[PDB]
Amino acid sequence: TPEEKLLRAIFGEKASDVKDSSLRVPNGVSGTVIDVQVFTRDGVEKDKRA
Amino acid sequence: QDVVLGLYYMTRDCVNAKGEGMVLTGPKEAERLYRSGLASLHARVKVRIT
Amino acid sequence: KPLVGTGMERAVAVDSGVTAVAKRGGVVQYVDASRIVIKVNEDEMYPGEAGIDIYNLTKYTRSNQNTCINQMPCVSLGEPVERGDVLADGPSTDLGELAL
Amino acid sequence: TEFLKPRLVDIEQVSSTHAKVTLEPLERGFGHTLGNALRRILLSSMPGCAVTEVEIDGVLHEYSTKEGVQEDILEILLNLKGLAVRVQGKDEVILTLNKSGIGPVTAADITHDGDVEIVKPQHVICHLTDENASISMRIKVQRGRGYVPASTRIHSEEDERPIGRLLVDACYSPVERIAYNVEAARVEQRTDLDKLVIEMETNGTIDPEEAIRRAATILAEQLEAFVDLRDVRQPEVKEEKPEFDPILLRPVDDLELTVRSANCLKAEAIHYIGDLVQRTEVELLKTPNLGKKSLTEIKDVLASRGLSLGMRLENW
Amino acid sequence: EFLKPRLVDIEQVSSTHAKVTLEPLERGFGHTLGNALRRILLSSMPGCAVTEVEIDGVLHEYSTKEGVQEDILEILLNLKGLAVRVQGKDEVILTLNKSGIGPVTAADITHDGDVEIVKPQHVICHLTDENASISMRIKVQRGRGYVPASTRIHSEEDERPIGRLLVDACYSPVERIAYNVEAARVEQRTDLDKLVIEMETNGTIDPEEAIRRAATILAEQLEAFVDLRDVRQPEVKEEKPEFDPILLRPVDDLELTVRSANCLKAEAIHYIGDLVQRTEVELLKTPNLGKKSLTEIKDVLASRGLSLG
Repeated sequence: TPEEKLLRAIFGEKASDVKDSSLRVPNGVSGTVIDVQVFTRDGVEKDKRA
Repeated sequence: QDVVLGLYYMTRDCVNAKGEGMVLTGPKEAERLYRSGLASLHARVKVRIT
Repeated sequence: KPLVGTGMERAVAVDSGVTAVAKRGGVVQYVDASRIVIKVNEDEMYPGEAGIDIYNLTKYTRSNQNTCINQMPCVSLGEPVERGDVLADGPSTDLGELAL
Repeated sequence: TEFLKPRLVDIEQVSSTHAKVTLEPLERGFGHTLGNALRRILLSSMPGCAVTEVEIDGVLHEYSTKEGVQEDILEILLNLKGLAVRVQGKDEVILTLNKSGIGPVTAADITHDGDVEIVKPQHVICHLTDENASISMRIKVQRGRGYVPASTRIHSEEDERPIGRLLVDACYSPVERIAYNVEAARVEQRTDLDKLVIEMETNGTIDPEEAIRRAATILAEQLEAFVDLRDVRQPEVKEEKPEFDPILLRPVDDLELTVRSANCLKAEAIHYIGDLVQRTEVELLKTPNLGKKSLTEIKDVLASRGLSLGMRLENW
Repeated sequence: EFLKPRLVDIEQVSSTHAKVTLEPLERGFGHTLGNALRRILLSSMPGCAVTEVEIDGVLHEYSTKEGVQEDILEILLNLKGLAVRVQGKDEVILTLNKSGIGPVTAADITHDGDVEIVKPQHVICHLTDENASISMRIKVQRGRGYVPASTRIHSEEDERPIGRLLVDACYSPVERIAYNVEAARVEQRTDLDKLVIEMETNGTIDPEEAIRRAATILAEQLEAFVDLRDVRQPEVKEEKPEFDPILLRPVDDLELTVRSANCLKAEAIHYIGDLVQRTEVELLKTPNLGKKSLTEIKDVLASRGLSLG
């Protein structure tokens, strides 16, 4: 919207073209993460953690 | 159910107990007697009431 | 354990697959909180390649309802065990008995 | 270790004889412990004076009737138990009532003795009819702790007394009724705290505040034998900063400075060069009639004594 | 006019079990003190207990060490049962390192001066391997009552080492308490009562200290009760006089310097009211009146709790 454009011009706020989606912990549950598994399809570049 | 049971117990009288036939000047001293352990919670007694 | 049971507790405990049960009775040679290694009795040793019996236990994995199913060793070093004895208690099991 | 001590001691005494007392915040469970102890002590063990026995000059037994009194003897017993008497010096005294004429014999008609004060002078006792209205009797007041009913004395009254001696329950404790409620209270972050509501009505003689007061007194006196931690302490340790610095002691005068300058530092609360040395520029500069000349003057003199401007030193 | 209880013989039948007797109790307070003392004893008695444990080769409560048979959780619970007595410090870090086959007893702990382990026979784990070795560091704090992990989470305070293994602190040494009132025949008296308090603890607190601590706490709260204010007061005044005395007083009453004096004078500033009402610019225009004078009048109205605005 215009006014937000005005704000971006004012402060010079480079808008990030990527939205957040991270899988955060459900509300009101607290415990220890005991294990992690990672499944990459064949072909894609395995990350270091995999 | 619990309430009614408590009242039933408290109000029921018994032929013979502690303080049979002693006369109290009012209810507040009745409570004095029961909480002081000088008479059973139910016992036939003559009290003045307004 | 239940203080007042009915006797079925052992039947159910063994029959459920969560307990670990002895196949050839013997002596507990090695016990660790992941595996039970049993030295077979010479009678029960297969003539060709009897060797010892190794039971790997299952540690906290997620059940269908999100409950934990963990097996703990019951017996101690050097204890003699017989065929059909209860090695490890599964979830909500004690010394072979059902303890809900 | 470090406990939580109660604050905000609020007391709403509707009808001075009736006192409601609210207290927070209290650690878990202490509501019932103290409510119960206090209740027990107040109720069962309180030194007081009360009517024990009375002798009627005209009738000999509690079941007979006196002519011209509509109230039966037991009725008078019940009325007189309510009489609140406070004796000062004597341990047991035997008062006599002798009254004539029509109407309700009231507490005011009691024989006026030295030590005894009747807290409720308007208590009716008996109703006397016309033209006869002659009553004389002896009411015995004795001191004791707690509550002792007549029935236990007459049970253990192997010391048989002459006829007419009507025994009465001795209600020494001045409190007629006492109760305590415990309810939820949170200290801004801790929710497991409690409020204590003590409702107490006494029989006039003693004021409620003092009732609670001496109840707690007795309990503290019982415990006193054990509690002994009564430690003392000091704020901090001595000084390691002697503010006697050998060059800074002498007075400003040694600077042989202009009058103007002097009068200005003086009027600026500067006495010894030990004050000046610890003086903010802005101050010396604002002093009216203190300009470049006067300021440079002060500065040059401080430089001559080997010192600088805006000097620093703590504790002076 | 009463008696008062004197602390008499304190029997130790076992290290854990103790009976404390009180002879000269007035009738009626037997139960009162029995109950109060029991309450305080069970509720608030300070004790020490393990607060946390750090073992190296374990990231979280649920993994398992080679060469041991207890699971990590059972080791924590057994440590929870560990009864330890520290004298001076509040937080001590004990170090346990043992190898080889055997049941790990409490005695194997690296023994520090201030620490007394009352029952070293308390088992912790069972080794099962020639080379199986455990090393751990137990942090023990003193506290009262019962504190679970979940509240302690607030006070993380850089728990950054993920190796930290938190256990709930059951800060309470007393396990069981009973009392009996029995007729206390003193050589010249009819009706006195004797209190017999039977107390069973984890074997850390001695009876006399416990009983004294309880009496202390009760004494503190009853002292708190002793005063009852009932006080009232009239103070509440009005807070806006005609013009506020600290605004009526005349400039003369301010006393500064002949210059500033004649300045206010010939400036028509006669009252500290008119004064506090005027701003800098006001005086800047007066001839021979400038920055320093005015600033002086300001530094003085500084201690006169009034500014210029």
